[PDB]
Amino acid sequence: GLDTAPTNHQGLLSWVEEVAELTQPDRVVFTDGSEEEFQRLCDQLVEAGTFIRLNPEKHKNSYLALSDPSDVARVESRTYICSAKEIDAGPTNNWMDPGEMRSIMKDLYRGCMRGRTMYVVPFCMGPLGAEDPKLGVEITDSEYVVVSMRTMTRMGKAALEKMGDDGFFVKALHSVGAPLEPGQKDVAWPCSETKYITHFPETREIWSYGSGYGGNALLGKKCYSLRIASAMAHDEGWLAEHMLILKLISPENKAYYFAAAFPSACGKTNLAMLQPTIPGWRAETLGDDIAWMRFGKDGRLYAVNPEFGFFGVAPGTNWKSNPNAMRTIAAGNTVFTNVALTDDGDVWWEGLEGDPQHLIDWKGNDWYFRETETNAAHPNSRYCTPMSQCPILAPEWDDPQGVPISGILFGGRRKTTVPLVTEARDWQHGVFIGATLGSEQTANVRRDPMAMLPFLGYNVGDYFQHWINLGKHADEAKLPKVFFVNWFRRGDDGRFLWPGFGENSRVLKWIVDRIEHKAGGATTPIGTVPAVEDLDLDGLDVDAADVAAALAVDADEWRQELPLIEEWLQFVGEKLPTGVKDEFDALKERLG
Ligand SMILES: Nc1nc2c(ncn2[C@@H]2O[C@H](COP(=O)(O)OP(=O)(O)O)[C@@H](O)[C@H]2O)c(=O)[nH]1
Ligand SMILES: [Mg+2]
Repeated sequence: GLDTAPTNHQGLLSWVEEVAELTQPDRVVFTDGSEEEFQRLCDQLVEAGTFIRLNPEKHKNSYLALSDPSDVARVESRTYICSAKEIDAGPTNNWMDPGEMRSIMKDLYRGCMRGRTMYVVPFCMGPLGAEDPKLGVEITDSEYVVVSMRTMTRMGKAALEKMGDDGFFVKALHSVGAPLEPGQKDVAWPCSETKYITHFPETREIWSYGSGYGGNALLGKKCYSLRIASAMAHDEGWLAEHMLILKLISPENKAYYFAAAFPSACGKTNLAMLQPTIPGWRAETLGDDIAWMRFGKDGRLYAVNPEFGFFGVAPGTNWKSNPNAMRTIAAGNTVFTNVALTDDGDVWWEGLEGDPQHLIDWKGNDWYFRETETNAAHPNSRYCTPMSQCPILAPEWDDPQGVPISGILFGGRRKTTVPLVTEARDWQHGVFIGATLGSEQTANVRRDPMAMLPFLGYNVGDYFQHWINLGKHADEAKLPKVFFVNWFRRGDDGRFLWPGFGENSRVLKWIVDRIEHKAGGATTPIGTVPAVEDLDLDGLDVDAADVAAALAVDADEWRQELPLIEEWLQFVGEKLPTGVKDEFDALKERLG
């Protein structure tokens, strides 16, 4: 194909050929990450009809893209961990023999890139200055993928450079699975009814076929950053996690970094862009999705965000509820996927301010206030925006040695039973709280271990073991304290006991105070939990009885919880570590 490519990495140069020969594109193109390229690609995408260019008074350099109603997220059921032995995928994952899967996908790939450009998209996960940065190359026939990868990863010339002549990298292959015939006119959003998102842990490879959407197609965002990364983590001494990285800044003038793993729809994005409500506190973000954490030479755990932009859910995002998010998209350079077009070339979505009377919806049809029965924006529609535009981005965001983590937080939605905040008794108890994370639920109480249920690249039980092991072998003075929060406990009339949002900084305050040995906490069966007295309520219009209710550890309710933990633990099967059963036994012993 077109190989006058700017590299002497033979291994790469082979692989590109081998793939081209199988997929039969018209040309191969290597992407460089330049502004100049970005515009070409956006122009080609606007000509194709995939992108609409937004009215540029209102938004610098921003676009709207509408997908086929058939690839719109997801497809965890078409997502596979193809390790050699089935046990090393484990019961949270979909497995298939690797040889059987190669057969299926080599068939699928044969001639799939036909009447289309094959982009070779190199990229770096993590800051770029690192000694041994974690790099990858995504081949894809989708331009939308190229553009989106430019914001979400450090893409192009720089990463290609970091690879040398023989530097290792993750081989990541994508196709939309819609080959053209030589006459044929394309569609705005090519995809297929057949979809596979396949992860090969031992060879550190991702094969994606069939979808052009999100985490099925932008291969760094979950395929690399959690699935392959976690497997790397296992083998190499670190942790790849579904965590926001928050930097909380006290009245003067200390920085505390937190890592928090909530499942999606439970509040990562809010907590990561928290505006504290107590005078003198600031907050800055390093990330709101993925945290890579390693132990420092002395002797702490350091976090880095492997990504380079935000890929947020649009619906419900607004100036009241997330103005930091909003200022970030205002700076433009943004691609909106499946939101609505306003009468004057702007974008809108349910929850945004205004009440436009007419819209063109995400299917391209006319939409009307108090009339059309469907949402104007797709309810999982997205924005894709550079991290560097975020006004509260912490200055250490591009810093390869990371930030020391003081606390690690786990949580989800629980209407009952789980208090607003609980501190772990120790590392091994910490892992068990993570390991047992429950959220209601569905797609009524789902277990979603460290908010990683759909993202583990290997067996859950071994993943827990890995967590225990990194703790056993470290100075417990220097480990992060672990906490378990719940913003969502409800009273008898069904209102929230806790107001949450901004005011969650009160809970973070207690966590800091606890680190600076200056707040109290009762020992309870599930861990240490503050009395209302122990929390800074000054300035808050809320009933102290509500707050104590949020804080209750009720022996009866937790007795009801133990069989659900147990089922879940049985479901984890033969790799369930002793530590976790020990902690389960302990929790049971203290509840009687
Ligand atoms: N009651 C309550 N709801 C919250 C809180 N934080 C987030 N939410 C709700 O959870 C949903 C969005 O959380 P988001 O930050 O988008 O979660 P993410 O999907 O985990 O990033 C919205 O419906 C929010 O209003 C909170 O502290 N209290
Ligand atoms: Mg949930």
